[PDB]
Amino acid sequence: KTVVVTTILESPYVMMKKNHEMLEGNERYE
Amino acid sequence: NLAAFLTVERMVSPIESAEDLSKQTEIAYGTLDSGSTKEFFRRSKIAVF
Amino acid sequence: NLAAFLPIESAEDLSKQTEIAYGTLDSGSTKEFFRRSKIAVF
Amino acid sequence: PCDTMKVGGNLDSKGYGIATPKGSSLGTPVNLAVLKLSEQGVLDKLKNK
Amino acid sequence: PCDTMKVGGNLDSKGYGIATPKGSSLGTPVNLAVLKLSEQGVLDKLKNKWWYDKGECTSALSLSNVAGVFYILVGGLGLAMLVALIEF
Amino acid sequence: ADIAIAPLTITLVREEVIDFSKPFMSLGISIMIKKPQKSKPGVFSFLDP
Amino acid sequence: ADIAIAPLTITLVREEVIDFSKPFMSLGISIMIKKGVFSFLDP
Repeated sequence: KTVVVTTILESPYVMMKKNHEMLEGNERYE
Repeated sequence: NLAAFLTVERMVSPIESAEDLSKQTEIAYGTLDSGSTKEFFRRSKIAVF
Repeated sequence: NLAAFLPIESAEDLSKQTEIAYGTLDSGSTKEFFRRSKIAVF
Repeated sequence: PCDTMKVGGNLDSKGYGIATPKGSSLGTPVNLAVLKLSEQGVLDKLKNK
Repeated sequence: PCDTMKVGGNLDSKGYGIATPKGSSLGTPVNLAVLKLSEQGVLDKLKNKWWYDKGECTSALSLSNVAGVFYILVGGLGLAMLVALIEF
Repeated sequence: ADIAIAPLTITLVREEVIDFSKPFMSLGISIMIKKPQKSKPGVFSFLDP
Repeated sequence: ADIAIAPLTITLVREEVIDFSKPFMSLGISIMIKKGVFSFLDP
């Protein structure tokens, strides 16, 4: 049921949040 | 610059915007009766559409 | 003259210019598309 | 007679798509045919012509 | 920093497409999800938010194209008044 | 019938019942109005330069 | 993995091995390159 989602950091499609050190789970990606 | 124009004046005409169409009820607009266009408008939820 | 006052422009102009260097990502649809192409410019 | 004009931009984006009934054997190969024509540039030539 | 530009037009036309392995249970529903989002206009909203919202980047002549001649004129009128007052 | 090589438009509803292919041409809704009507310059157009 | 919600581009070769969806955004290849007051005296 849970999906294994593949991605790459190709902005603006995928890029890490600022101060993501305090983000946990999928929230560290924006 | 007057020399540059001449032609520009001879051919001056404007345009419109879909927003300007929605605002004007005097101008009438329609679509094909059975088409993806009519269904897309019918199923839409955007303000203009 | 006041009255008169008042680079590459396409892919073909790029192919003609060998001075300018152009490249792509190593592994992607772009490199494969160029490699499998059969048009003269590509 | 060139007595009408297109105004503004496109409200929504879509594409024309060949169709086939559910379970047709033609569905699988028509996708590949379309992609092969697109890559070869036949569709561009037809559009220009 | 907006240090670059796009030139000419598109060599080929294509589209980004979600992918799934052969026989996936997700493949059938993702198509319907994409079509529903397209009809609702969600993809366009996301596009505007992530592209336009990040934006940091004949006709007559305008006072700007000729302002220099006006500057010289006023400066000259001033120099003239100064010369006259000096002589007086 | 068995196939439609036509200017048929893709959409969610039709896919639920039939299988489409990858689009062979892209498009978008647009507005059609009477052509222009190039206007005359204008008394006092000698100031436009 | 099981899915790719990514900026993945559709092509004939990848379809032969995996199943794509309807494109969620359109694109095309393109080229990227590097980008007075007293002007009445210019003529």
